[PDB]
Amino acid sequence: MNTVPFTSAPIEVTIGIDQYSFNVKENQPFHGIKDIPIGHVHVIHFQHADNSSMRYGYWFDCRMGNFYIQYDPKDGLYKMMEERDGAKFENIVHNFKERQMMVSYPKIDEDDTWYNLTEFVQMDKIRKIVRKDENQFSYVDSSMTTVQENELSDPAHSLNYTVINFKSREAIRPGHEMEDFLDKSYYLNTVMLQGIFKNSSNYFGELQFAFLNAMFFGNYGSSLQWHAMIELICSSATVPKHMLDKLDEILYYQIKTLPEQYSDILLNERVWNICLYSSFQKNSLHNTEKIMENKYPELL
Amino acid sequence: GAMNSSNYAELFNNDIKLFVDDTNVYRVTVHKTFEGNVATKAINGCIFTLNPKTGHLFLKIIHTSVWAGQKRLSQLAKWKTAEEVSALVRSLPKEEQPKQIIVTRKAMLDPLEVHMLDFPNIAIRPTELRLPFSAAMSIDKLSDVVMKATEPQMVLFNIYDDWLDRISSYTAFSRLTLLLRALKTNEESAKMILLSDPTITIKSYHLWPSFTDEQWITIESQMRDLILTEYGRKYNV
Ligand SMILES: Clc1ccc(C2=CCNCC2)cc1
Repeated sequence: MNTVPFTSAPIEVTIGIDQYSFNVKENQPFHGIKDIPIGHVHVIHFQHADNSSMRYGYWFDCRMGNFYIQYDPKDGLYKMMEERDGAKFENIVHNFKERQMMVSYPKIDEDDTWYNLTEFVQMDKIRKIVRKDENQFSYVDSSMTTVQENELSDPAHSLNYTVINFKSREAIRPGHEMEDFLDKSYYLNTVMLQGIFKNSSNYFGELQFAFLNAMFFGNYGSSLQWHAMIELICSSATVPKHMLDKLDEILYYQIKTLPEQYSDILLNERVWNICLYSSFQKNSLHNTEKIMENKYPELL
Repeated sequence: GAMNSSNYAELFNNDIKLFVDDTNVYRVTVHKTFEGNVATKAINGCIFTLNPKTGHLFLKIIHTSVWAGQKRLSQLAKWKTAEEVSALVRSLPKEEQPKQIIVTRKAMLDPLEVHMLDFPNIAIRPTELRLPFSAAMSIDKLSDVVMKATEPQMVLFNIYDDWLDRISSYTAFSRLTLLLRALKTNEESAKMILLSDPTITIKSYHLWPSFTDEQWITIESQMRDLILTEYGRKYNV
């Protein structure tokens, strides 16, 4: 069980940790979060009371270093940092725990929601999508744009998701124009799985990161990405049975975790009616179809 | 973007463009089976590809053999249009390739756009206009070459005959549409008009009679009367 301590909380902020969140008051005594389950990536994120503009946050894996949060009054945000001095870090945490100034990462033990959302996500792959190599952790915020969004403008601050475009040449074999455009199996299986992702887990990892980034930060590119990765599967007639089943679970937990008041913007009407009711896989997402109908029949 | 009555003169500027209409690409004769069911029998069709500035018609003939053993013919026909249209462009010299292609039906957009991925500088565009190009098969010479074909075939026409010698493209296109609209609304009367007088004749290299200027005026009025006509008979006005 690891800890992300905080120097201080100088400004009123709502704090987020994986799917949880709590309100911290201006200079309230608060020195971090304890009891973080080792073994998963984690995200810790922020929405100032004053400027609800800009949700931001940091992906991190406690197995990859000692990380703490310190407010930077010049740039105006809570910044994640690494302590290299392994023994200096223990004494700081122990002092804050003995004074009981940390909130406990509140895992109920029947609950695998976080595992189920982060199944295939790996810090190593996050860092390629978000490039900032001097840091073991990865900053994300709402305004960041994707590589495909910049081709349609600062390259350093981009999300490098895998570009998918259905009306492209990567995607469409000469002379199969119709076959490949109505049945994306070529693109999914040969281009993306075999050529680029190598396996279905790397694909699912980008897919899951894409949705979380959209959910937690309101990153539009992230959402466009997640929708795109779904549609490509659902519009492919030849998809391994194990992927269809895996995808029905992933989606199920994503749709389960979405804030209800946020569904009118986060979910694209066209993509979902198409996947659920018209695509090759209209009959392959039983649990995702079920929850979408119990809980969001309106969009449909 | 799309094409409507505001940017209507853009057709006749000096950017090369083509209209593609797919209405007559897939044509059938729904009939009864011995079992009292209904079956289709396909007959030859054509892709109607037109340069509105020059009047050149690239009439690709679609032989019923292309449909043999295929499924979902309506949808295939749109992909078959797009493939033939892209082949036509590819065969053209660069300096003759269009800068736009405007489809008369929004469902050709994606098929063409996929076939033309290699031509990024060519804009595939829809239109809001209710153009009557579907009636291109009420033109005897055109219907004749299509039904006689025994194989795929591309035949060239000037759909304006010689009109450009005397009038501008704008006016010629307007004559054309007026004429096809009338064929679309009441084919029989539209044709009685065109051929009531046996002294007027269709030149061998033409599709329309050789009307004097004053005769085209008498014809053009009778066609408007008809279109205003059938609009009453149909709307009881
Ligand atoms: Cl994460 C996120 C999801 C969607 C948006 C939208 C943008 C445009 N109108 C659809 C919704 C913005 C952010």
